[PDB]
Amino acid sequence: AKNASEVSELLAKSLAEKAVVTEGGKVVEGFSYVSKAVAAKVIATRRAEVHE
Amino acid sequence: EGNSVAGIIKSVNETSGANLLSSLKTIKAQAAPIYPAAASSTGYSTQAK
Repeated sequence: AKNASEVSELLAKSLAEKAVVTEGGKVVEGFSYVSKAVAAKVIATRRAEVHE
Repeated sequence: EGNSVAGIIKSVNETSGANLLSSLKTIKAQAAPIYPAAASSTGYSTQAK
């Protein structure tokens, strides 16, 4: 029960990391989106391998 | 004996960005020209004798 906050946080995060995209309540399967943070790591990779 | 620039060009290209500036004095020295070292004398050779 001392690490009960840990399992409660991970229980949300497992549902949240594979969060699904709903259009009008309808789930669109095969909807691939690239994050703003994922795309900003593609930039910082590309900026660092050009700077080197 | 390849030339010194294509050794500089290769060994800078195959050096990652983290260890680049540490490894620049070992590329400066690997492509410095040879100046042969002074042996001890043992002078007065056969044509000087």
